[PDB]
Amino acid sequence: QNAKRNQNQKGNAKGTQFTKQYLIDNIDKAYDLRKKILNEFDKKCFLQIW
Amino acid sequence: CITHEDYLNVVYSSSEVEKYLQSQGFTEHNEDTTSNTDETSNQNATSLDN
Repeated sequence: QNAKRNQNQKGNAKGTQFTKQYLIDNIDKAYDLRKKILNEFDKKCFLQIW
Repeated sequence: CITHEDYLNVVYSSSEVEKYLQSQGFTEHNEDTTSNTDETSNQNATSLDN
C-alpha cells in the first residue's frame, strides 16, 4: 500500500502591550513644557526693555 | 495655564500598571489518502489412509 498526506497549515498572532510607568521625577521635567516656548516669544518678538 | 495639576491623588509610590492584550488565529487542514493492494494463495495436499 501507498499513502500520501498533505497537511496545509497557517497561523496568526496579534500581541499588544500598553505599559505605563509613573516615575516620580517626570513632573519635575514636565514643569516647564510650555515655559520655554512661551518666553521664546519674549526672546524674539517683543521689546525686552522698558 | 500650565499642566502641573498634581494637587490630588499623587500616587508616585511607583505603581507600575501593565496591560497585555493578546489574540490568536489558527486554521489547519489535512488530506490523508491510503490505498491497499493484497492477494493470497495456498495449496492443500491432504491425505488419509484408513
